[PDB]
Amino acid sequence: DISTLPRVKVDLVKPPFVHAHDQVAKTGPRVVEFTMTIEEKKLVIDREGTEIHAMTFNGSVPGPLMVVHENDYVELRLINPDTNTLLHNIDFHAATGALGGGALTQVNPGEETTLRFKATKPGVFVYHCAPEGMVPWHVTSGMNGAIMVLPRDGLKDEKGQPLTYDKIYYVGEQDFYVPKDEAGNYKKYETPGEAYEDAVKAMRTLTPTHIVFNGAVGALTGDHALTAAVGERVLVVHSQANRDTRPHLIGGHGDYVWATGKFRNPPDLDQETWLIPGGTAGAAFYTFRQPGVYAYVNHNLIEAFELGAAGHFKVTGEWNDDLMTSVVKPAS
Amino acid sequence: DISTLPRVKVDLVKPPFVHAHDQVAKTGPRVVEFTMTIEEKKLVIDREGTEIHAMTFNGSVPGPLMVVHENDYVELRLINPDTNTLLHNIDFHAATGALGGGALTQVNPGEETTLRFKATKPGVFVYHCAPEGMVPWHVTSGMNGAIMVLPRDGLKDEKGQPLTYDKIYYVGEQDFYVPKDEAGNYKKYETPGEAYEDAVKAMRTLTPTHIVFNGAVGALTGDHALTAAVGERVLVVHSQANRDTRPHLIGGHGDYVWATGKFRNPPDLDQETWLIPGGTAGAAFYTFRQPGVYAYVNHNLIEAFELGAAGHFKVTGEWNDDLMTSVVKPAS
Amino acid sequence: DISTLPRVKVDLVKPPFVHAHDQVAKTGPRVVEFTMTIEEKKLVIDREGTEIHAMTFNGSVPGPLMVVHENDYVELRLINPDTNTLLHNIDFHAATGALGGGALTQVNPGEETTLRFKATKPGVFVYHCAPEGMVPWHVTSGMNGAIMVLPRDGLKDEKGQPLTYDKIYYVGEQDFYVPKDEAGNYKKYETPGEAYEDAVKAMRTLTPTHIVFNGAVGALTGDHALTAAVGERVLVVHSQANRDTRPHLIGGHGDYVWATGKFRNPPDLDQETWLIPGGTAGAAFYTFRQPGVYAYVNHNLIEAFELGAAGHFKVTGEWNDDLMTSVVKPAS
Ligand SMILES: O=N[O-]
Ligand SMILES: O=N[O-]
Ligand SMILES: O=N[O-]
Ligand SMILES: O=N[O-]
Ligand SMILES: O=N[O-]
Ligand SMILES: O=N[O-]
Ligand SMILES: O=N[O-]
Ligand SMILES: O=N[O-]
Ligand SMILES: O=N[O-]
Ligand SMILES: O=N[O-]
Ligand SMILES: O=N[O-]
Ligand SMILES: O=N[O-]
Ligand SMILES: O=N[O-]
Ligand SMILES: O=N[O-]
Ligand SMILES: O=N[O-]
Ligand SMILES: O=N[O-]
Ligand SMILES: O=N[O-]
Ligand SMILES: O=N[O-]
Ligand SMILES: [Cu+2]
Ligand SMILES: [Cu+2]
Ligand SMILES: [Cu+2]
Ligand SMILES: [Cu+2]
Ligand SMILES: [Cu+2]
Ligand SMILES: [Cu+2]
Repeated sequence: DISTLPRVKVDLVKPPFVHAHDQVAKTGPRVVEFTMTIEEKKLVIDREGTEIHAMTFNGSVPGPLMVVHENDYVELRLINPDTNTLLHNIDFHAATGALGGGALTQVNPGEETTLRFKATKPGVFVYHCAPEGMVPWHVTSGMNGAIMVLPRDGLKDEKGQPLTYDKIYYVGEQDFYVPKDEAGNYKKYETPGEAYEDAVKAMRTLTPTHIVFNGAVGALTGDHALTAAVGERVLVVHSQANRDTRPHLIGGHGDYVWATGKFRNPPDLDQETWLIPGGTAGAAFYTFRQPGVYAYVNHNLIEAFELGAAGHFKVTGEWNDDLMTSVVKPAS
Repeated sequence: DISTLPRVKVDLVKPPFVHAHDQVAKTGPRVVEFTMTIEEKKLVIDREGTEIHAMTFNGSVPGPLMVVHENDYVELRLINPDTNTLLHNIDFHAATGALGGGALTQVNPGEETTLRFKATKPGVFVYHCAPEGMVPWHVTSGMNGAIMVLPRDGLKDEKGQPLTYDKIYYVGEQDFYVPKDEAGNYKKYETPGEAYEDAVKAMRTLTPTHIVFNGAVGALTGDHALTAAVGERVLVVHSQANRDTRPHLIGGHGDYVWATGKFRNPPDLDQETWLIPGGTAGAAFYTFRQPGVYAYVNHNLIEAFELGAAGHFKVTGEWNDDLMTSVVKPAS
Repeated sequence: DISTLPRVKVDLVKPPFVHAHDQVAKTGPRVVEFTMTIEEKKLVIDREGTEIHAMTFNGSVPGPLMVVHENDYVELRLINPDTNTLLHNIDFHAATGALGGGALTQVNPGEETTLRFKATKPGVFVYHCAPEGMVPWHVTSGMNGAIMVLPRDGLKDEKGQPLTYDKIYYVGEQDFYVPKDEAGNYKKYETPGEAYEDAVKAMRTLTPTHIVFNGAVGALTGDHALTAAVGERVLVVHSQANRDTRPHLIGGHGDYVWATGKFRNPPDLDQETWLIPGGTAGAAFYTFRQPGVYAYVNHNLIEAFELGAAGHFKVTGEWNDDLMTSVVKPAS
């Protein structure tokens, strides 16, 4: 009887940060209550000032990471305020039935709904909007995020021993398809209905104009670089709701990687790069061994360095000359 | 001595259905006899009426699924009737030697041939036509299918326990490259020789115009939706002879997935989405837990919903409100 | 104390050949000394005579395969002669810290540097140039190779039993983005600075003009086909520094495949085709069972047969009619 279970309300945080949770479950199964408010908003996505009409869960691209344990119930109140213009819904890849919830969550502006589902499978999973007939438009306008369903006893390595992260980050990677005129400049539009056919045309090229982390070129750099210290264990959850990606930590590795995100499987060890298929979340665990700047990229390096799919870590601590050193510095 | 082995003749069926077979082998090794007749034919591939000249095994895109057991011999009579115009052959990825059989099976119109090979490795595998100098044209004109080589003791899970499917379906996914003029409309052609250079040009864009299941937009929908019942165990074999895909069951999972199709490996568990590389067949096993409509898609959602890579399941049975429920239906 | 370790100097060879080494380490950990000299040079990459300005390690595309054992130190002297025009560096995906070495190895023309790193993880790994702000241009101009870090006790199968190769080859796969004018012909350029914006434009299409093995269409064919004999065990290391590939041996298999290249993981068995993500090296082990010609391809068959990603093996020995035979040769 679900009404006999504890309820716990989660207050979500903006990516790449993750709401507080416990890796090993400290209670029995719970109904974990989340609320998200859909926001259609203008977003500047590149250094040139390109502005799109984004479609967001909770004001961010990606939407926030939700965290529960296996066999918890996820109860989401989804709000579509009347200041939005479009119908929206939500599909959880973690859920079973009704198109992941999408068939049960269609909300016009001015409406809300509450969905509950049992998180029966452990892993990281995509969630995304999926309105019938408009699915890729919403997804590729930023309307996607992820949920992590932890095993009740936390993560385990390939031998069944615990893996405990000290920090966790959520990198959502977004492919945008900003319509281009025949000279190659972006078009912007006066209403969503006026934009729809050229959005479809742009999407049908299968060639993103932008591929970004955390909603914009450079979002995970500078004052918003990811951080760690030498010796810290970091889990990086990475999602891509629509298109393949190949994450890579420049100067590091994925020590343990669930490339397709499902924790009942043993992780892949010692990865340089891994393939997260479109429509999937993956997770990589790494223990930092060197300080300095790292780049975290999609290792299609055109996608990374020309289209935007690159962020930074700033890592503090002691340099290990045994692992790496300049024997003779660059010189004539 | 192969002549001392039983022979069994298989009568193939049209995808997505699969000819009758036994998961666990009920006999010793056999020579399993198949016949396929090549058919070049016009096919309408989309709702707009776009018509291509398809190149088929047995009249369908994809060609039919062949099913044998490990260490059976596959003996294929391949017929190229004189009503066709082109040379064709067949390459089995399941086979060893002679370019998978392609070097031994070149048939002009009016010819036939019989190839035998030993199915030494268990898995699902692509087969496709591959005429020297014309390989991607034939493949991307629909001339590909798959073969399943079951272990003699049937499928097993990651722990070595049996997995027994109640139903099996074969989804062949086809990328087409219909030539476009500079305004973007399709060109159609008066002979295959007149079409060849612009087919090559279209292919070299690496951008399909259409990506379809079972040969056309919407083929696996409506009266031709896939079906199941709650509690049934379903294996979905999925092939892509030329280009990566990322299957996903909307509202479900791959409970056990051989993403690259080879049954000696343990399956991946609990997948949301999986990557089947171009040139591969994969297989996913799922036990349905909820009734209703599901979409089965390539989770590049542009490829699915704009280019055609989407089908449906219609599932009968009882709804489980513990797994999912609408707590508060959409309302103001 | 690293100065107490043996030093061994390796003399590299041109791909697809691999410098001599021992699978099982015959000594304790060593400092393995390599020297590479950067060469910017014109290269003809296709049958039409298309000429690019390649950026190479040691004069080849790909750069040579380096081979060490786990817990050896790699000490690379990297030389940028004053006959080159650009700044270069090197990033080893095998290494930890300083962007894989790139932050420590920036050499102007007329400079050299020596980097040392500890090869702490076994596998095959990409290395590539990565000058800040110019990364994909250098990589997609050919400035990438691979390093193999063998386990000290050599390779093992999924059950922990030895796998010993008789031959090894290194196939580097290169995506080139030769700029095209609006009629589709290649542009060539008078200086690298004059080429840079249109290189970026070409790259941003995400559509290679050429995808080649060993630096050119047809490089691994004819007198330069790969060779083997029936019964020989062959390891094929395959890298792609920038873009996904899907290798396939036509007429064979990957008997044991590390698709993402990391030897602590059990290999995948019996693969037809496997996905090597951009930014990764993979390795496939096969024992030849039939003589004749094989094609080794990227199984996007457009990429293989139209864009260049195809090579050949020529295999000597006895034909096995039990594995495959023509029962009835093509005839009316
Ligand atoms: O609790 N069974 O999903
Ligand atoms: O933080 N416990 O390993
Ligand atoms: O928004 N960070 O640069
Ligand atoms: O190419 N990735 O969907
Ligand atoms: O080494 N990362 O491009
Ligand atoms: O989902 N396996 O990483
Ligand atoms: O029966 N040996 O392939
Ligand atoms: O249908 N036997 O599990
Ligand atoms: O052909 N089924 O819609
Ligand atoms: O992008 N798949 O071949
Ligand atoms: O949840 N499938 O788009
Ligand atoms: O082929 N392994 O799924
Ligand atoms: O030797 N420790 O990397
Ligand atoms: O060559 N030893 O298996
Ligand atoms: O360079 N071999 O054809
Ligand atoms: O599509 N591969 O980067
Ligand atoms: O069978 N290889 O195209
Ligand atoms: O890296 N595992 O092949
Ligand atoms: Cu929406
Ligand atoms: Cu989805
Ligand atoms: Cu054909
Ligand atoms: Cu093939
Ligand atoms: Cu360089
Ligand atoms: Cu790199």
